[PDB]
Amino acid sequence: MQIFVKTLTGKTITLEVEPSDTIENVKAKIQDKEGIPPDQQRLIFAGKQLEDGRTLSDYNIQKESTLHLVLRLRGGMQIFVKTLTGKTITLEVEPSDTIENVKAKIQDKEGIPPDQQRLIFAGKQLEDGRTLSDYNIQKESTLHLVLRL
Ligand SMILES: [Cl-]
Ligand SMILES: [Zn+2]
Ligand SMILES: [Zn+2]
Ligand SMILES: [Zn+2]
Ligand SMILES: [Zn+2]
Repeated sequence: MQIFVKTLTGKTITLEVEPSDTIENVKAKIQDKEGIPPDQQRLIFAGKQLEDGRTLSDYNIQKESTLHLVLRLRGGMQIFVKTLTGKTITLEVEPSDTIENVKAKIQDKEGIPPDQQRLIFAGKQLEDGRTLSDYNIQKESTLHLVLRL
């Protein structure tokens, strides 16, 4: 019995499996071939994220089925703030946070009063009271901090 895995490079690997092989077992096989650890794997079949403890047969995964591998990451929503002198601050934020909130977080880390902070995103200077969501600031976006002293 063989199934196919569409890997993270774009390629497709073949795995020799058995109907009762768990998803956990499949993740091990992938880690052997692609060298990515099971904790990092999310396996998608026919629109369904697959569960570690269940078997191929529980999911009716038949010969020649194609599993899609997706990278799995873990961490609170973060953004970066670059300084005049190239230090990068990492911040834990939420989509609803206002720029006011973000300035309070900068004061927390670096001790700069909010009223001395100017924050820029995609060349655009941000206004407090508007949220990160309004500006389309996503996880791992980068803000630039400028100071009115
Ligand atoms: Cl086997
Ligand atoms: Zn066996
Ligand atoms: Zn917040
Ligand atoms: Zn302000
Ligand atoms: Zn990322």
